[PDB]
Amino acid sequence: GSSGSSGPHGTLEVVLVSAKGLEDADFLNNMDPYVQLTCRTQDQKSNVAEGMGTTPEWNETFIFTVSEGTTELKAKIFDKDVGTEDDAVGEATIPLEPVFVEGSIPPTAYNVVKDEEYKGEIWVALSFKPSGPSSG
Repeated sequence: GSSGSSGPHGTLEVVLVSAKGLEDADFLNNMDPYVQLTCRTQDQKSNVAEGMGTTPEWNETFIFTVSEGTTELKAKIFDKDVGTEDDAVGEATIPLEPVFVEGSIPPTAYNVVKDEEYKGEIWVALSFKPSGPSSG
């Protein structure tokens, strides 16, 4: 583990579409799980999937401020009952490397694991917005 290379800088987008589970997985069933993004000591929870099923949607959007260091987004799922810091039904790793290269990433089902076990997949979209020509 060694740093050095430089990174981009600007605004980041996070479209929390939905999250589907496996065929034989009691993930997000009979509950109100919510997603929690994290970008530089900055997280944001989404609406509470009230009785949505194994496919709780949100169709939300979270904008973050990138500034080196951060090259991936953290998405943890829990239960409106529980707390971000208690027990996360699962989690997913959304890298901004593809968004930083492409500048816009569609809503893809990101592998959702929990401690190491594959819970399912989380659909999320990313969109980077580098401070182009403004001051001039």
